[PDB]
Amino acid sequence: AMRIGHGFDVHAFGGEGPIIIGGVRIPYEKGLLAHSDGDVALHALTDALLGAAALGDIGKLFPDTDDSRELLREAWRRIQAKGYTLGNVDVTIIAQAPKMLPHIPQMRVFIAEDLGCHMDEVNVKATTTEKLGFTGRGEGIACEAVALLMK
Amino acid sequence: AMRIGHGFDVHAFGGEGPIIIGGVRIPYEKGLLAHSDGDVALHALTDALLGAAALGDIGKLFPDTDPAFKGADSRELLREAWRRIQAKGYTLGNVDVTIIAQAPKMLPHIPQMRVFIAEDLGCHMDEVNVKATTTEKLGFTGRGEGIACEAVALLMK
Amino acid sequence: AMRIGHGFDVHAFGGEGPIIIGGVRIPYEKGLLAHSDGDVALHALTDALLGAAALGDIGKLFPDTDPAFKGADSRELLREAWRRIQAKGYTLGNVDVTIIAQAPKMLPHIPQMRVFIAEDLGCHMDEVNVKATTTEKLGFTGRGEGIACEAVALLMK
Ligand SMILES: [Mg+2]
Ligand SMILES: [Mg+2]
Ligand SMILES: [Mg+2]
Ligand SMILES: [Mg+2]
Repeated sequence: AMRIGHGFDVHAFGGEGPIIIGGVRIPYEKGLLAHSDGDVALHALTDALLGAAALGDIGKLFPDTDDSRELLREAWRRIQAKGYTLGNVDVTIIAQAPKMLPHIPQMRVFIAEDLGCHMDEVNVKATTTEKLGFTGRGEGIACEAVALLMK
Repeated sequence: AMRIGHGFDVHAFGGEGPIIIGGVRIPYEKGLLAHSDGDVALHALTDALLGAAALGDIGKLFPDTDPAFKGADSRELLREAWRRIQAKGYTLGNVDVTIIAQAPKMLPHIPQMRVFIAEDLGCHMDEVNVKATTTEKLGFTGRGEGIACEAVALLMK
Repeated sequence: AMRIGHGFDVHAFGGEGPIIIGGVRIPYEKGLLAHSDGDVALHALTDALLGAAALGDIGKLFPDTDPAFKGADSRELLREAWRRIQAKGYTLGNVDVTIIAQAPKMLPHIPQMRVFIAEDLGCHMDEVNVKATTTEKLGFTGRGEGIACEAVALLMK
């Protein structure tokens, strides 16, 4: 038995940079507004994983009301507690700028660390909306993730 | 033999509430403009399921230009799709749904959405996940113009 | 040994049509602005396949800065990605694609898209699904500023 999940997160630019994405500080004119560290890749990743496990989402488990890497780790703990193991993950950063490609190899390493898995089971990509939409206008950054879990 | 599918849908706000999402009537100051009842979550889910089964999409099965679907219950649409998918030899692995909305708050309603989806797919609640996420006031969902939903589905032959 | 991947692309409209989506030339009052042919569907699909294979993305493999890709047939880019993926020991499970557009109408063209993709991947077209979905006049797609597409892919070792 195997399970699929999907996650999506967005944070708005504000304040001064750098931004943290996939656990990597990327220098930029602007920072990202958030309650946590605003790591849109790790949030989206975490929700895909919880979603595959039918454990809900970060919103339910970790209320903004009541850091991302730790949220990921705590989510994974619970998910492994349920008998699941990693199949793979794939992540899609949607952003006009800054350039992500230089920082992506390091993000894989970090995610692999956090999920206790091999780097070849983690992929991360960047894609632009060609100046369209709120990401295109540089109002914020969005990220999507998918995950496959095996029981 | 496993198969994957992805779905995506959007409806604009207009009219008076409530809205219908994941089958649940949620109070809100506005309704959703739609040919059907406007259930973005069930639409996205139906497309993910049809996509995994390579049976096209809801635009093909349930076109808005057809007046027979006016006011349609999206749970009956889901059930109709799922009948075709099961006839084609498939059983459910799992589904994960991601509602994208600034408002109204969805988390209180997610448990009853899971109940309805699990009933409609004849599966256990443990194979249905629904999540809600905001765009932090950005974009059309952030400006409160409409609501989007995505879904992924895994099927087994 | 299954693997999932996800892809997403966008191009902006400009000039006159036709556009090229899923390898098919579709008449439209507007064309797409892109270094390559602008095929958002095949780009998204290619990224999903590369993502399942932990091989990166098309921004890395086929950069707009490289004059070799000026006017590239996006099917060639797909095939070249697929050859790299197959050299890694992956086989196709299935793919599902989601075109996000206000217009033009995609449904008439989807059967040819599926023929093209199936041929390009060496697979049966029962393993390929393509869907279209509107944002109902919302957002950049809704306002007719561009087209988006998403894809998911499942591979096996
Ligand atoms: Mg968020
Ligand atoms: Mg998406
Ligand atoms: Mg729709
Ligand atoms: Mg692109």
